[PDB]
Amino acid sequence: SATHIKFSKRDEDGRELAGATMELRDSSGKTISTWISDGHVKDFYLYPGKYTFVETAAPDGYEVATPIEFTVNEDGQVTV
Amino acid sequence: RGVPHIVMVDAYKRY
Repeated sequence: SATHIKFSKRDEDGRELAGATMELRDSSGKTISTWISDGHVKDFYLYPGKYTFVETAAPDGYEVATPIEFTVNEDGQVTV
Repeated sequence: RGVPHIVMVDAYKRY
């Protein structure tokens, strides 16, 4: 079954940041979702697997972050 | 409760 996670794109001051072009990819290279961050946390439901959050572009004035890999385990545990 | 929070930080460009 699927596991609930939340993704937050923030600035250096701990505040949610709008305007980043984001994607979520699985270990086989399939794109699960693409979106533009909107200044709020974004929920996902994901089946077990290895995934990567990848920033395609940052809002004007910000640096692109390194991708974040994580694993959703068979039992709902998520490891970063 | 207990939903994992995955946080990606966008640093400022020097300008």
